[PDB]
Amino acid sequence: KETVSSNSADVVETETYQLTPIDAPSSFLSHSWEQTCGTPILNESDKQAISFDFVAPELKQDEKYCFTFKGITGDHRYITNTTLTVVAPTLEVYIDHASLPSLQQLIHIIQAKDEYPSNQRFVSWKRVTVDADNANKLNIHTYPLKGNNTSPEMVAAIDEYAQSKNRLNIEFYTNTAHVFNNLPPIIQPLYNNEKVKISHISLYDDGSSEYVSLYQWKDTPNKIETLEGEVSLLANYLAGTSPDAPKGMGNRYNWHKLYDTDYYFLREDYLDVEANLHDLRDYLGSSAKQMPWDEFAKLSDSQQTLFLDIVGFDKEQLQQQYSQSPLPNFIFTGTTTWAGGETKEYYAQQQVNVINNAINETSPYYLGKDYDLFFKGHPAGGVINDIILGSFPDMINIPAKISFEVLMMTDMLPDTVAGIASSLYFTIPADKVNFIVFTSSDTITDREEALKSPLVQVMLTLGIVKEKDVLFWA
Ligand SMILES: CC(=O)N[C@@H]1[C@@H](O)[C@@H](F)[C@@](OP(=O)(O)OC[C@H]2O[C@@H](n3ccc(N)nc3=O)[C@H](O)[C@@H]2O)(C(=O)O)O[C@H]1[C@H](O)[C@H](O)CO
Ligand SMILES: [Ca+2]
Repeated sequence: KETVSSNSADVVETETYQLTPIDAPSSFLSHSWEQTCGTPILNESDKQAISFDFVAPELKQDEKYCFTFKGITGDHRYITNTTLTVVAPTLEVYIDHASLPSLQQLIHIIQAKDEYPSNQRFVSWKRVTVDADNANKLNIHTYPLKGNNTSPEMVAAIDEYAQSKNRLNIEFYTNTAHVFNNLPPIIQPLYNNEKVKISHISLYDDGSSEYVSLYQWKDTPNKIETLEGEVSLLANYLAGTSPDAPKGMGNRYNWHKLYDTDYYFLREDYLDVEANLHDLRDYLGSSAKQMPWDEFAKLSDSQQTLFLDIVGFDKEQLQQQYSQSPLPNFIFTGTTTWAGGETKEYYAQQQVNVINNAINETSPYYLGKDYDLFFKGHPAGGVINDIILGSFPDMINIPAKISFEVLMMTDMLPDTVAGIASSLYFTIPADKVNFIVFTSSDTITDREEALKSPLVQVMLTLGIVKEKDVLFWA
């Protein structure tokens, strides 16, 4: 009989990998290890060992080391071929002040802790909170933001970490709209350090704002030519040979020209359906990606439990509440206050009026059938949330602190969603969006002005709503 087993593994510099036969007996008539490629490193004594330690050296570049074990018994020959590649350590750096990028990043971190258990992670998130215990579970060190952006504390921590290593790969994960505020402060001081490589950049939309910006930019003359022309502008700024930075889209959608970059779009098809963005679609090419909504469900049960704990969402309870009554489920999305100089109570009352219209079968804006009522208040709603919830005795509360985007991520969207406009509507399937209410703002003071706004024009183009779904409350 002959058995041949093969495997490969990355070994981080200075870490240990145990070479051992794969699925073989513990004892042999004869046996040997030999090294078949890579700089000689096998010790003479280990040739007759069954298992022994490979300690990864510190190198100027990655290198593969190949080892073959041969073991013979009376009726069976066992061969194990193991290829070890010595790699630089990887530091993963996460920066976000919103919700959606942080939530996507958290899923990635949970996966990556299992796939890359040696990697250190530095995390600066404004909305998602990782406590000390969960942080240790995920090899996370948390750092504050400076306002909304990368802190000097984080920059110095990365500098120190880099200094401590023979070589370093850095992976960045951040918010697409604010990439230029977050990455250059880290990239610039490391730029001339040849042992440090920015190995990957992952950029995530945070919501509607990236689409409004694209909408406002789509008719700009010669816009891709201008983008191309600003690549060197970004490059020289990062290299610290010029103080001039690209303005606008040039500091946002040129990263893939300089680094291995993925742009995760919440609605990648916007680049398809909006004809004046076909040129940007082509310019980004394979770097443009669709943000996935189903990765949570592919996590293991224990991993799902960890995600839920960190984001503060009792999914099991909401599942139970959805099933309390056999009616389909409606979530009203609340807001805070808006323009007009009215009292807090006025803003709560207007939202109560909206719900009353929604559940009134004689109203033109009736949801269309009977639903069980659920309330997702704005996190900053305060007493407004209490007033609204208290106005509907059988309405079930979904804790306002939870980012609404957690529901779409965990496949916990209800049958229908309606209420005050928010970025959260950009990640709800059209079939689940009932109506959206726009309130008085500096740019919107009636329904006609709402319909003509960039935000609504984008949602119409994307099919999130039709005009009949767009409502106004002063
Ligand atoms: C153009 C403009 O002024 N945009 C602002 C925006 O800069 C920000 F100020 C905010 O952002 P807004 O997208 O409403 O909400 C931000 C985040 O809050 C959470 N959320 C909100 C409501 C809710 N019922 N459950 C939730 O969970 C979601 O995570 C969401 O992504 C805000 O008040 O924080 O309000 C909007 C608009 O003034 C508002 O949308 C008009 O209705
Ligand atoms: Ca129900």
